[PDB]
Amino acid sequence: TQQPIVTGTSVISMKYDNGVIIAADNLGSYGSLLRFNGVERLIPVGDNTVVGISGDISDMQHIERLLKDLVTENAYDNPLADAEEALEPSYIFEYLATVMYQRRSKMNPLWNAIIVAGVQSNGDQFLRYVNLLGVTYSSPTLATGFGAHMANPLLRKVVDRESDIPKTTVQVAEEAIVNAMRVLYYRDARSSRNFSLAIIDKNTGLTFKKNLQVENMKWDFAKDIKGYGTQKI
Amino acid sequence: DRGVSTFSPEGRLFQVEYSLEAIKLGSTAIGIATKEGVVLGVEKRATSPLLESDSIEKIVEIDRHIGCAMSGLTADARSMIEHARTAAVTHNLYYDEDINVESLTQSVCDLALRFGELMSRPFGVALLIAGHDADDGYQLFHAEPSGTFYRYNAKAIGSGSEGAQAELLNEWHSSLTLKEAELLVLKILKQVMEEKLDENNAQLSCITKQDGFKIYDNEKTAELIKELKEKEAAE
Amino acid sequence: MDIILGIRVQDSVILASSKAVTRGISVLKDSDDKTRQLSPHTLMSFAGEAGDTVQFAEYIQANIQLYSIREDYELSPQAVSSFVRQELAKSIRSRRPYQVNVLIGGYDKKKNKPELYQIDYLGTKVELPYGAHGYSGFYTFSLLDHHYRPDMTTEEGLDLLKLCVQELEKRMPMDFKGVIVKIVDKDGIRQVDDF
Amino acid sequence: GYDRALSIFSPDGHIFQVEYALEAVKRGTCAVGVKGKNCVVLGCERRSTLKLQDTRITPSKVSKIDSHVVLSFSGLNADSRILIEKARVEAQSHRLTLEDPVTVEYLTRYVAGVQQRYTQSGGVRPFGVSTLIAGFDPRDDEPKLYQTEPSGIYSSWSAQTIGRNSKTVREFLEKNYDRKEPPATVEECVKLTVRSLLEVVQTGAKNIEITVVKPDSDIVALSSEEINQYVTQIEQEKQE
Amino acid sequence: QFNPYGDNGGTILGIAGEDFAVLAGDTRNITDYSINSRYEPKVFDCGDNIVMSANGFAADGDALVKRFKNSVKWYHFDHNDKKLSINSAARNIQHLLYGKRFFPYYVHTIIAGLDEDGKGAVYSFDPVGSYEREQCRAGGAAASLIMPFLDNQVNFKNQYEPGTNGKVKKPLKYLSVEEVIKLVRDSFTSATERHIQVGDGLEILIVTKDGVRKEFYELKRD
Amino acid sequence: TTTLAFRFQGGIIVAVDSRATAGNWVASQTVKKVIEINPFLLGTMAGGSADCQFWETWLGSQCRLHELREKERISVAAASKILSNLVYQYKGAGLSMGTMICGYTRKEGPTIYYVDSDGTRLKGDIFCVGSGQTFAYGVLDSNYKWDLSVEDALYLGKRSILAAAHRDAYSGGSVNLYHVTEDGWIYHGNHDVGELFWKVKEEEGSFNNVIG
Amino acid sequence: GSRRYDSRTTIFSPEGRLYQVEYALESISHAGTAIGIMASDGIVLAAERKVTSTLLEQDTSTEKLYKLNDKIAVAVAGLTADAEILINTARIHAQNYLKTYNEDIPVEILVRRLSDIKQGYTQHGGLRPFGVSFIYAGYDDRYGYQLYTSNPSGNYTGWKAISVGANTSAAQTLLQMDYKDDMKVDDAIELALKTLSKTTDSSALTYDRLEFATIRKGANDGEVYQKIFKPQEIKDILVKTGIT
Amino acid sequence: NNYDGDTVTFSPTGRLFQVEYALEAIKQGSVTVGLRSNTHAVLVALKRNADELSSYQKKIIKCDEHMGLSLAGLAPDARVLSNYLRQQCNYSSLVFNRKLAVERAGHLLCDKAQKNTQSYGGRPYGVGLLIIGYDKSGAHLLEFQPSGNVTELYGTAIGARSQGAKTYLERTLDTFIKIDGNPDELIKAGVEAISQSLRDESLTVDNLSIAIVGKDTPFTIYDGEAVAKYI
Ligand SMILES: *[C@@](C)(CO)[C@](*)(O)[C@H](CC(C)C)NC(=O)[C@H](Cc1ccccc1)NC(=O)[C@H](CC(C)C)NC(=O)[C@H](CCc1ccccc1)NC(=O)CN1CCOCC1
Ligand SMILES: [Mg+2]
Repeated sequence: TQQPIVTGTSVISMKYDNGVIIAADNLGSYGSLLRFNGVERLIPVGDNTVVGISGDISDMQHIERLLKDLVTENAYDNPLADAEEALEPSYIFEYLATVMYQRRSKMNPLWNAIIVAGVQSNGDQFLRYVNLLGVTYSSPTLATGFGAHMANPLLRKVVDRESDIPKTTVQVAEEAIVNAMRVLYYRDARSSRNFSLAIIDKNTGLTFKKNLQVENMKWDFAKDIKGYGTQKI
Repeated sequence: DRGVSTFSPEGRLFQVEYSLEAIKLGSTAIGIATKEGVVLGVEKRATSPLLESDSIEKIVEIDRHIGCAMSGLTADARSMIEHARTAAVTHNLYYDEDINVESLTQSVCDLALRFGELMSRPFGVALLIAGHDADDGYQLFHAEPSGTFYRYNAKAIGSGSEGAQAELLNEWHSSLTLKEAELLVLKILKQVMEEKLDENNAQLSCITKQDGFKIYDNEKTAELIKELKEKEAAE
Repeated sequence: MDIILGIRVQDSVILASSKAVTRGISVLKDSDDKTRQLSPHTLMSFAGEAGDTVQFAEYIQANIQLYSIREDYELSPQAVSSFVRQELAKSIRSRRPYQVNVLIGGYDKKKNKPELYQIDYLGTKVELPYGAHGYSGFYTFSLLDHHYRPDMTTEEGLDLLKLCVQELEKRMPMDFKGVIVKIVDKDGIRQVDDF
Repeated sequence: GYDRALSIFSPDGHIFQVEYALEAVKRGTCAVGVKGKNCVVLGCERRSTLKLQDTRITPSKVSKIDSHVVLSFSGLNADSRILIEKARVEAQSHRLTLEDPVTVEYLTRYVAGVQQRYTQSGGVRPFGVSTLIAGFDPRDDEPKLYQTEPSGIYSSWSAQTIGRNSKTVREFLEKNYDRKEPPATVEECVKLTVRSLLEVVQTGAKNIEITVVKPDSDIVALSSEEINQYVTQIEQEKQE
Repeated sequence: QFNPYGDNGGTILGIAGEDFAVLAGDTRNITDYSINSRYEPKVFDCGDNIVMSANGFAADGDALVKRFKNSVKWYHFDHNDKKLSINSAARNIQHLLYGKRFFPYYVHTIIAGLDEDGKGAVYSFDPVGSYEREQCRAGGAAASLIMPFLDNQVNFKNQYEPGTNGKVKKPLKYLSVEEVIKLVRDSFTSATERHIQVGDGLEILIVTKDGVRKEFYELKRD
Repeated sequence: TTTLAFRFQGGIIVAVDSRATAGNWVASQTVKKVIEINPFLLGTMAGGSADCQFWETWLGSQCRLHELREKERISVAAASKILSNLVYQYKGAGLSMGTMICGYTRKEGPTIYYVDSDGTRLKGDIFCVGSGQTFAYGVLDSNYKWDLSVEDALYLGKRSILAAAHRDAYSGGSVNLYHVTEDGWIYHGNHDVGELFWKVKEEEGSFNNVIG
Repeated sequence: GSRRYDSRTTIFSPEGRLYQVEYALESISHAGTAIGIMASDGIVLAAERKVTSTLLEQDTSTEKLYKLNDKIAVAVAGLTADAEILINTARIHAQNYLKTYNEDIPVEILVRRLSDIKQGYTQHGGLRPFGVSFIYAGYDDRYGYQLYTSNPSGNYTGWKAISVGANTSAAQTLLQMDYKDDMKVDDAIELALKTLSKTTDSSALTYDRLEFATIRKGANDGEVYQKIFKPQEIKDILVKTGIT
Repeated sequence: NNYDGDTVTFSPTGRLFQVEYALEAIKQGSVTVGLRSNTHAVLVALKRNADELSSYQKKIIKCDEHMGLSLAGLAPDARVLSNYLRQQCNYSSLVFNRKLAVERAGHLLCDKAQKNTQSYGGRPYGVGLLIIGYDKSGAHLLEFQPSGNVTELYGTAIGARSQGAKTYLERTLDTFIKIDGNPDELIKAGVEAISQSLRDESLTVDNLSIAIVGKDTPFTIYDGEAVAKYI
């Protein structure tokens, strides 16, 4: 039995024709206090997978260490560690899913919501979710926390079903993700303006973008709003 | 001295090979498999005439569809039978079905090599496991203390085994009736036994799909002994 | 379970135990014998939590019978009571304690004296001329304080016991379906069939 | 824990520790069991190199396992106590779970199983004891007599003997016991038992113990004078 | 305080015919008032012509299916590639569930297939392992909506022969695979209308002696 | 649930309903509440369905092991005590079982044992167990005599379950009848309350509270 | 491994004897003789100290005779250190019984349990047996006065008069000669001393080489008293019987 | 001589005699052959009987859908080791959703056998194994020895008279390695290979045992009338 202390908010993601995109802000909240601002919540595993984590940050750092160790262990006595026997996104996910469910079953969970995004060896897009309860699911778009309530509706307008994936380019997909991050900054009280974004493409590979900022914000209309009903000045 | 789980220079486990010698000293047990059933017969061999022979229990039920005969240090067989019965009933509890004869035998043979420095020595008893299931039909298995088991059409174990086995080689064919098999066990037992064969010093049993595993009465066996003597005199 | 009584007189110990077994709003049985013979001259009645009672009684019975076979000798009522007390005294600090109260009636053959011991589930032992467990005592103790004499006969003790059962049948809320009465004396244990 | 495999096979296929345990039984004082038409009698030898003994308190050779079953033995005395204790505990445990006393066959099977376990367990030696177990099943009047030995094998006997010079008394019983007509009464059964011990014992004074078991938990041990009367009667018929 | 259980919604349905059996389930996965996935299958081919679904808390559901699939694998290894009969599977699943009697799998389990006489079979389980063979069973969030409809249309309950004064019951008969799929589709469209956790898609698994076939149909996405 | 079993001149009658509930949701109308342990032993089930089903099948495995080991069919007393000792080990853990072990043996004769999940074990001639036990008692007790015929005893058992099925909301479905003799148990059919109630009402003239 | 150095203490010889038990008995046969004699009104325990030195403190010494409880005592023959391990166990066992049943432990029950401990060391554990033989002298209300002996095998027997340790063969013959059943304590005292005096390996039996104890009902009315004799009391009883 | 009492003792020349005696048990075992191309991997095994009344001891065991082995020596030890492999393959599937690499399978068997050669009380395994499999890097063939030594090969053979088949495969190397997309021909080559180890006995219908795994072929075993094609 736990309670989360230092926490990270939404992680959002979606599939597009040639790969997957995933994003998360760089904030480590301490309750209502916006304590830490240099926190990276997207963790790449190899050159074909990115694990996005929300929830407790101490538990996130533990999971970082596990993935780091997984890469080391896979390299042992493995001549094809950088080729056919490299770590796939599906292997990394199933490992985490196993751990998450085992920890909930011992009544001592890792207080997290996790999205594993990547591309398989055969080119197939991989995107799957897992949380503290060991619950797993997959969808063209996936999001955690407030992202589930606000990002998913926006991302589903681009990719509503499977057949919409080939019709969606990386330009269109990234635009939707960046827009969703802006909306979350408007509306989530535990979000920050600074965020990271990662693209895993079957052709161009892994592209990791740091120190992005929410921009093109609409605030001007605020000057016209006066009082809460009857006030005129 | 020397380790219990030591290999000889020829590549055999000393203790397993020595336990095989103990089994050769044991009383004879014979099994024959047919398409109408499997017959199991044993030599009781009472050490003294005051001993009540009906208390000598060398043929044993494992389940309704599986029976067992033994030879060697028969006291060692008690925990093997206990395990076999539990394995059979447990499988019925987990799967609502009868357990395959081969799977039962394999479970018993897993105990065999669980000795060393687990129990202190191998078993000094060999088992003949007979039964029926829907998949492979009527079956006979010879389970050794080496952990190995062979399926047999017919098999003899104990002191008169090599002589009885040679006789079974000639007599067995694929069209034997159950009655023919019963007489054949009695015939071969009478040959290798020291004392003269009768209903009190020898015991028969069988397993059929319809009636399951049955140990024969001394009255029923006595008639089969009389039927056997008459047929040999008739030519 | 509910009503168990005990009276020690001049030459015997008399135990009375209710026959009812109730669960919920149903009397499941009206002929239940809430007692076990521990040895030829020692009898134990019991009352308390369902299941625990019989499980405890039979466990004690097995241990005393084991002792008897081992030593070819009968333990004194005092010795048996001390053994029972210790078992309950262990139990009360266990993960799940036995919730069982007992009376032990015995005839000591070496002393030629009847003996009655009252032991509760905590392991609280007392030797008494008369005893009861549960709500029964709230009626019977005051009654026996008045009518009991130490030199009474077995017949006088049974009449004294009838007086207790009558009072309980008048003032107790629950129907306990009468009692089974047993006598312990120099000749052993016997049951009164017409009570 | 001490793990050594003490009981092991030899090249010829023998377990010497089990066989040497039989030698301990052969050294022990003679014990005999004879079952009649309505009873079983257990006879036991007591060696007379021990005078100044206190027979009140000295452990008796025949032990009650329950009110309806008895156990005598030959071999190491200290070893026998361990088997008797375990048997007595199992007897009470059976009554507790099955709500019925043990059969003589069941009790024997248990004691034999304990003996067998000590032949293939690490760190232990076999029991240097063979037992004769006798009694009557609950609500049954058919007499029961069983024998066990260190290896763990057990079997039923019309009459049997164990211990030193047991081969001599077994020889006697083999010609004097008729299967078609067992000792019809208690007196006949005790006499045949005493006769058989008189082939081996020495004097019929304080050397022979006799215990008679009858149906429905009816077990009694004979005194010196009672046994001495059988000894006196047998010798007078012998001079012929 | 940490709560180890959750509710992932959805509903499942099993019907048995003469020489076939279907096991249907919606593809929607939810938590509270949010949709997690519009297509997340929860009806699985487990081998040996056995289909299985464990609806309720998805983490426990996946764990169970995973363990049973593994149980089938080891049954082959230990018993000479013998086919695991539907009745034997059912008993095995009881022990899987009851093994966690004091920390249960929070699921309604249904399996379907053919019995050893070739006839259609459906078994249903409670969370702790009690089971029963039936012609008909609905499980999950909308079980209470669908089940009474099945009683009426599959087992002809409360239906009497016209003109017989309510004396002669409508006789029981097996339904064709065409008729059964009609009932499944109508059951799920009705459930989708009136239950918020049910919708998006319907996936049916049909089991005959020839193998396991699949059929998919769209459901309302609101 | 409603289950009963009573002893009489001609052996033992055992009768049960077939309903299973989860709160007010009627989950099944076709549950088998009698477990056939061997040709001479029966077990009834009331309370938690998984608990009863699991442990009474387990009981059957223990009884089979007894007759393999002892070459003799287990006594009703010993069979009931295996179950009662088992549930006593789990006392406090939350098992929910009200069972009746019914059967015939030579040494005992016809015997019934009540066994429940708080460890109570009682020998007796009549028992009713379950949420509708009181309704069954009312009819059974008021019509019970030792000298009932096999035909009348079967009907009284059937009629007592029907009484409870009618009044108790958590009992119903159908009636399963069993008769236990010296030769073993005999099944006397599944009787749907749907048809049985009206058939009994018409023929017997009872159930006048209901609109005919 | 370590198999190489294992003596195998708990095995049978080809003749069916326990090597270590037999060799432990051989050890005990060199220990100072101890005698127990049971009379109708009490029990005597007499024991010879092992070759004494003149600078040994005699009065504050205990080697042979030990108290188990108020009603039971033991005479020791063998390794003293081994005996004390067993004595403390026996003392504890007696108190466990008293705590459980509120009655003093019957003599045989105490003897059986101590003997069962010895038996265990001969059947399992791979340890050497205890090189000790006890003479138990005690009283209870069932059998009254009782004498027992136990040895490394764990076998125990009851006696009217018995000796352990050195020269038991000669000692037992002398006891068997002069013992009779109607004997009193004061007569048994004289027999015990006379027997040691003849079987001793020393030149002459003196007070400083002896330990002596009685268990009488010689207290006031129906109760038992244990008397462990002081040096001066042994000196007097030796003069009173005319040995010195 | 004095240094063969247990596995924990080295000889003066640095030999482990108990391990060598375990190796001797393999030489007494019936012959079994392993070979592979780029697409498929094949096991062929000569089964042995007690007599004409007995069955023929099964030599081949399935470990997963993509992996299995053949045995030579103590059969119960093969059952222990195969069971361990089954669990390890299964652990890889449940935890990582990953088919166990045939190379890792070999590393795991090596380490399990080794522990039994360095501790008091235990004994070495008395069996040799030929593991075939098809994984993400194509077809594989491994040879396990109970000393711990595991070796990857194109082809090999173990058991009595295994030198005949091992020589043949050494000659045929260039031919059979290029038998791609043709199962029956790769088996024919394996059947002809094991034939070089036969003396007085020939391959009959209940004597021969074949197993195959490959690109579009799960690990399957052929016995009885299913191998009559290859005689
Ligand atoms: C009469 C009919 C009612 O008392 C009988 O007593 C029968 C006995 C027969 C069936 C053997 N008893 C029941 O029907 C019994 C009543 C009951 C319920 C819960 C606890 C104790 C007693 N019902 C059950 O056991 C049902 C049977 C199912 C519906 C086939 N099972 C449940 O209610 C299960 C398991 C309950 C449980 C017990 C112990 C630990 C965990 C769970 N519960 C659910 O399925 C929960 N729920 C059902 C509704 O859908 C959402 C999930
Ligand atoms: Mg909606």
